[PDB]
Amino acid sequence: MITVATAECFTHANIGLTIHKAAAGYEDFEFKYLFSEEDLKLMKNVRVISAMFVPSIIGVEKLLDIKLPEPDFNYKYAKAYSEEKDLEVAKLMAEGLKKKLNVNISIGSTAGVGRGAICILTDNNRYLFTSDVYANLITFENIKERQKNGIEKGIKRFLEILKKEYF
Amino acid sequence: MITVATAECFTHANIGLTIHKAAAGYEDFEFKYLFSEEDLKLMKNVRVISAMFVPSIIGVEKLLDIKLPEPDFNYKYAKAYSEEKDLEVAKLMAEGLKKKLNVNISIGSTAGVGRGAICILTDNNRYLFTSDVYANLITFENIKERQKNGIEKGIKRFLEILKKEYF
Repeated sequence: MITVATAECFTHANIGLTIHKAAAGYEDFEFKYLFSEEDLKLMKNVRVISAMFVPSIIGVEKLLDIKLPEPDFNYKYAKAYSEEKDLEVAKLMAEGLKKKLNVNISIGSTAGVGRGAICILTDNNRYLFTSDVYANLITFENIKERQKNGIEKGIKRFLEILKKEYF
Repeated sequence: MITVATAECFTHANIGLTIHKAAAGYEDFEFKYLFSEEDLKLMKNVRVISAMFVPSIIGVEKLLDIKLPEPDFNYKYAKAYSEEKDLEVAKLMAEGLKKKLNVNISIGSTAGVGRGAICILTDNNRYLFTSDVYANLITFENIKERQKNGIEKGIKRFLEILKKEYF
């Protein structure tokens, strides 16, 4: 099977949970609209090993045996980075997760202040993009919209990548 | 902070995600209805370190450095146990988490065929309970009802335990 794992913060593990639901053939799920019927057939060849929500630096670091940069902001509930460090962390987590779990495709996501970042790392390439929504984890400005767009864009890109590289 | 981590399978990391959204003061989230305003004030003192959806044995094993029993059924997308091993695995994962991440409260959940199991392990005690719903991960029979019941029961027990032990 094509194995996937994720380490997600702003998208709340829903990239990986959607991939799982699609792969396991759930009849209805929140972001099913992103998958064509043919996509849903392709998805049955995918297995999710883990989808982790990892808001804390110490959690990411201990679970993946990596080191993250210091947060840019004081915030109790989650590591809070500017967009530059979110882009760096999404790559650090995707890379660490791929190594930890030996999966075909690893996904990292993080967003603090700004548009956040999603990294999709396959056996062949590393993709890294922001979301399309500027938001602020601390003030909650646009946070739900950023989470939604991050999950939609992460899934849309995952599907494109999966088809390009594996089908 | 009172730190929490979860390793969830049938509840799709939503016990730990609900704890996080309550703790971080989200004004709307799916299971917010389970919390009073006073419970939400207490929750501000909780931090989630990680909430992981870990359907794979090899996933769980590699992330938490534990060994899980062999599945009772063949199933491609997740480890599939009957009740006896679900109850063992919820406890093994809560114990593993608590060791790997050194949290105050760890929560394990798993359900294959049967009612599933949730373990809440605190600094002082271990709680282990089935959901109320018999379901089957492979056939999808009652899966969604069991998921929702497990989340609600998990969160309700977590709030009882948190109050009894920490407030």
